[PDB]
Amino acid sequence: DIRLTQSPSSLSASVGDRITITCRASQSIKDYLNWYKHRPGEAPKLLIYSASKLRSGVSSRFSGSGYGSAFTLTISSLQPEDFATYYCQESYSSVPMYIFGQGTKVDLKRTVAAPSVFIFPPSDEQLKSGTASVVCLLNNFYPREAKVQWKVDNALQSGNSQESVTEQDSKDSTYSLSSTLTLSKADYEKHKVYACEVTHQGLSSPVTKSFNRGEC
Amino acid sequence: QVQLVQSGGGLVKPGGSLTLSCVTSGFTFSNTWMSWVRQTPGKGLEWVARISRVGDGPIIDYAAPVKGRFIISRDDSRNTLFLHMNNLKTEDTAVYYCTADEGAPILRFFEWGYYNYYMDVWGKGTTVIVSSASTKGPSVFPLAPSSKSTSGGTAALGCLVKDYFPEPVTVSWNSGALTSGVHTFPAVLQSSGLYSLSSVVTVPSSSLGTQTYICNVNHKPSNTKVDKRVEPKSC
Amino acid sequence: KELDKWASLWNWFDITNWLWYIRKK
Repeated sequence: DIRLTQSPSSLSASVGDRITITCRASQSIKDYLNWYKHRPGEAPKLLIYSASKLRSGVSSRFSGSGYGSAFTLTISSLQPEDFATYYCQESYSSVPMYIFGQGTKVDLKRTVAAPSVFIFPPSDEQLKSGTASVVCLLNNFYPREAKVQWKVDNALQSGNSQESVTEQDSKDSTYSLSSTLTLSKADYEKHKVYACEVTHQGLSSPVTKSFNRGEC
Repeated sequence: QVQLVQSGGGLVKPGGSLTLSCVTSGFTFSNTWMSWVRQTPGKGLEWVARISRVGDGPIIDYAAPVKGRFIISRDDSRNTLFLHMNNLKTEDTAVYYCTADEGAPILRFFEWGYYNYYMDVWGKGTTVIVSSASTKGPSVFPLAPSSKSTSGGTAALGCLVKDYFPEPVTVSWNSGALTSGVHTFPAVLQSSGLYSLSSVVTVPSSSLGTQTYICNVNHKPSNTKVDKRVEPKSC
Repeated sequence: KELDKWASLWNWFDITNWLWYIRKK
């Protein structure tokens, strides 16, 4: 049982900045660590291997250091070409596990923007089909992290909805999120209030948008 | 110049089998260790298996969740790495990466014999989707604007493209004339094995009642094409 | 072409196994 925890899981920065991703390990692994970069539209790329050895072809801006259970990855002068996710990987386990960290998303820094929360009830077209989907929209917010909870007559819904998040907008550099709660027509008809509770750094307190089925 | 051409990824039903292939070039394939790595969209990276040179045994190692179902093999005469996937399960849905590996020998005396194993070159990846569904066109439902989707002088509306298979699907608004403020979200694969996505657009609330709003959906795999008008609703 | 029948390859795994054979002497 050898685990790897990266810190931060996601932090912002601007072009020409110095960032330090940290990879904490549950056990001492000496220098059996490697760093990778992955952009969603291309293949992953090796950056640092064996703790602090730069792979040939990677620019000198990337640097790695550490020995034992903690390590680091520094990127002096942040370039726009490297806004992506970074993973650390260990190879110390006698059992070939090759554990990867959870990842660290490097984001374009921006002023805090709270999400505009919207909710849409199901349509009669879908109800005639026997299903009911409620969608909650969080529009143009920053930073990425945002939590959505569904409540039907104050009952928290767990495992019957799904989210989808957009890539950082090229113009305003914000995010948007869509979440869909799907119920059967029968289950939808035997409840009244449907609510979407949103928490986000830009919200002083949680925001809840809801509607009454009988009135909408 | 090194490249890793991947193929063999696509759709498959639970319990089915599939074989991925990775044709290499630009380096001595027969002298290089190879591995498979997979990524489920929304999660991180997970090493799958590795295979060494044929002369080394070969030495083969599998990750726990795939041991007994996946088989890694290689054909030196054709520079091809293989991954035979059997008894596939919904948890196997992921992007699968081909990798050429290297080992950094440890030069410390008491560590002579040990090495640091890393993935030197990655392929572009191949998608494997495990679903029971067959080709099915979407149902396009309206996300009607109302007071519960308005913030001051800005209203939100959209279309819900639900229960279609497989990817992809295209969405536009007013035949491509409406592009500012649109947000087409990545589709989600539901527990039913069917996809669903959302497309929204924020407009000035004063434009409601005057401007017509239509979402143009096209799902070529099923030859289904729909234009859906969305109108205000009281809420 | 392979003019030498006895032509074979050598990689990092040969190094590691050799350094191990030496530690055990």
